[PDB]
Amino acid sequence: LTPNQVNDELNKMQAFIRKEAEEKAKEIQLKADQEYEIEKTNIVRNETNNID
Amino acid sequence: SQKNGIATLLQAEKEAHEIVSKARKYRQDKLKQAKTDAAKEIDSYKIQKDKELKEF
Amino acid sequence: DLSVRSLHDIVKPEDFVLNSEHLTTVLVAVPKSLKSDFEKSYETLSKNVVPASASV
Repeated sequence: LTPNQVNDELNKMQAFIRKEAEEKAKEIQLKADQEYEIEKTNIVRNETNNID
Repeated sequence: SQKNGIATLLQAEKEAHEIVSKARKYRQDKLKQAKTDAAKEIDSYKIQKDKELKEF
Repeated sequence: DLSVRSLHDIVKPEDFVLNSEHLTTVLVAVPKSLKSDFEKSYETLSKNVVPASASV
């Protein structure tokens, strides 16, 4: 290999590793806000009918 | 350069895994939180209805 | 002969991985005539190859 081809892959691959890390954690915590609401509403509305 | 290129990219992945792991933690927190904030709405609604029975 | 052989008397975390989250290792048995051609071409054969990992 030559010195440029070795740096060319190193910059491109480590970009991707970061991009995939960001993409997976962001999607999981994006789903965390949604899921919080489903459950807080669900527990309330079922048990509010019981109160009524 | 075998042990520098592999070692550095793999360390990057060990960091990448740790961020994903924090967002999973975040998500577990939001489930516990959800049961908690629903509990605080029931028992305030409970006594509102008990107020208007006592008024009656 | 390389058509049923893969190393497993020895195992190192810088020659083999698959317990990462992003990284794997694939072993390529390349004919000895084709050997110099493998070192030149391997990086280019697919995207996002770990730089300087090809060794015998």
